[PDB]
Amino acid sequence: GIVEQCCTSICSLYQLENYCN
Amino acid sequence: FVNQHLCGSDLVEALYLVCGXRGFFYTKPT
Repeated sequence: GIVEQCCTSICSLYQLENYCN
Repeated sequence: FVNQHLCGSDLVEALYLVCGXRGFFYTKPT
């Protein structure tokens, strides 16, 4: 999930914006 | 943002600012 994706490696707030209803 | 690691709350806290609210999908159960 977005966790390891952001835990095993850092992601980008831009991508997180894609997890906002 | 440098070292943009999001584990545990950082995952919901980060999404809390990226979404600013309106709920978010910090996780995803079955």
